[PDB]
Amino acid sequence: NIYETDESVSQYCDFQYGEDCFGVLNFALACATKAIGYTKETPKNRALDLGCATGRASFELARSYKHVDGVDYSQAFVDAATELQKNGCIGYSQNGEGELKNYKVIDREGYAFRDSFTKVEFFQGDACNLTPQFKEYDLIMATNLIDRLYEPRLFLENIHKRINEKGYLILTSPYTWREEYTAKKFWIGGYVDENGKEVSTLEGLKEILEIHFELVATEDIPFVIRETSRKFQHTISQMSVWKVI
Amino acid sequence: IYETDESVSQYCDFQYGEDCFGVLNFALACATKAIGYTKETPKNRALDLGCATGRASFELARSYKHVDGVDYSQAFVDAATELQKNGCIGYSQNGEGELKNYKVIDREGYAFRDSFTKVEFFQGDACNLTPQFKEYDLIMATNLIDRLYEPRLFLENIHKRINEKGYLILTSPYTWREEYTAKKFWIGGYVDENGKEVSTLEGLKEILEIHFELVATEDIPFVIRETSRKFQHTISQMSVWKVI
Ligand SMILES: C[S@@+](CC[C@H](N)C(=O)[O-])C[C@H]1O[C@@H](n2cnc3c(N)ncnc32)[C@H](O)[C@@H]1O
Ligand SMILES: C[S@@+](CC[C@H](N)C(=O)[O-])C[C@H]1O[C@@H](n2cnc3c(N)ncnc32)[C@H](O)[C@@H]1O
Repeated sequence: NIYETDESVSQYCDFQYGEDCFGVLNFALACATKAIGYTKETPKNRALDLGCATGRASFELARSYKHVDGVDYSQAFVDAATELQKNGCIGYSQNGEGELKNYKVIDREGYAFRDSFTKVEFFQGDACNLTPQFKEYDLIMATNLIDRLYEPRLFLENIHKRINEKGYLILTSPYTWREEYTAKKFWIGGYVDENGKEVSTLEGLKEILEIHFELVATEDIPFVIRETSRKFQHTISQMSVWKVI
Repeated sequence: IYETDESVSQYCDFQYGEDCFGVLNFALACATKAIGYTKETPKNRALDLGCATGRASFELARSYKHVDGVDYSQAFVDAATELQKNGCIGYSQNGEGELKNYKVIDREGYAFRDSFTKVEFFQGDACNLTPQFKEYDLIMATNLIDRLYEPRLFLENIHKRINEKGYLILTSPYTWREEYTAKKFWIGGYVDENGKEVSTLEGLKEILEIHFELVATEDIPFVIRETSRKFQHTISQMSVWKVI
């Protein structure tokens, strides 16, 4: 699992807690902020940050929610988030030219979320088969998760059972389906079906989710993730907001 | 309708498609900067080494009497030659997943249409250039050195192909990787045996200052599309070298 490697841990520490690039705002804060707004009429007792990686969006959701669970399949990601939460700091290696690295520190006390980090709990877990304790959520937010899932339907077709009535499921994805993560037969979109029609992922999401959800809003949210000091990925993820029916 | 493949299509889109995120076309920017740095040189012969689908060759032909564009990839060379000859090529832009958007490049849609007959495209290797590729007032090799297995083989001899007072202009984001370059051949981006970090610009000075003077450096951004929603946004460093 690439998500268990230290380079991957360092990459997501930088993306989630490092400095903004090319004028693009921090992605985890943008998503959590937009998610809180979309759910402003809800009780805001329990939220789930699914695929939380190094946990930045869990901390941000906890500024508004009474309890936040951060879940990720990578134990390495979970350890890093927990270490920052409990020790108050974590270090990471920022990439430079070639193999060169720059040591950086993330200080929990340098961020506004320092007022709410005890309302978070991080767990290792599988989004496609969550254990029963992860239930009764007002909000379930899964940013850039579905196109990394071995079988996205296992999560999507069942997630409504974990959300309270009038609760929300908020997804984002750039829809970068790849066989290294998901067999083509399981791509939600980005394929030509057996009748020569082009299936968009949002269409495939409507088909799965409109059984139990109403689609409330979509919006494009850019993000930049560093690869080296000179090479970056600059991506436009699509957020979709679903209200339990 | 000449049709290009995915690798060629990516460079077709990158070199001839629309500007992404407000970033100026990379090939035009590099050629324009090269022209600016060489304004007191003769303007007879320019080599665009690693020219891919040839946009910078066309752009350099607006100022030089003759421009050679050379690339290792025959497929890249044929795309450029086709756009030069027939005036149009088609390519497959990537969208979501496997979905593709077909696009057409029209030679007459660009200002370099006034100079395209002054370019010749060839297949060739920067580390083993044929002897006819000589007597250049300018050799421009953008984003090439960190794609070479042994870049020093190209760099230590290249002054032989450049006229007196001529220029060597390089760009690179210095993304040294063992899949392209043997670690022992990395010009920078590594820790030497004494624990000191070697910068690629310094490695370049060590190789090139035998026969060149470093005149200028400048950061140039570019955006290359990978899908409809995913793009690589990179800052390449241009270095400008005048032959002694
Ligand atoms: C592209 S990253 C997105 C991370 C974070 N949500 C963000 O937006 O930056 C995908 C994340 O999903 C996690 N993940 C992948 N498959 C998973 C699964 N089956 N269950 C839970 N998390 C998973 C990965 O470990 C990784 O942290
Ligand atoms: C990263 S692309 C840069 C292309 C273009 N100059 C630009 O700036 O976008 C590297 C290019 O160099 C070419 N190339 C790779 N190895 C080469 C070699 N040994 N000799 C000549 N061209 C080579 C590749 O085919 C490709 O077109």
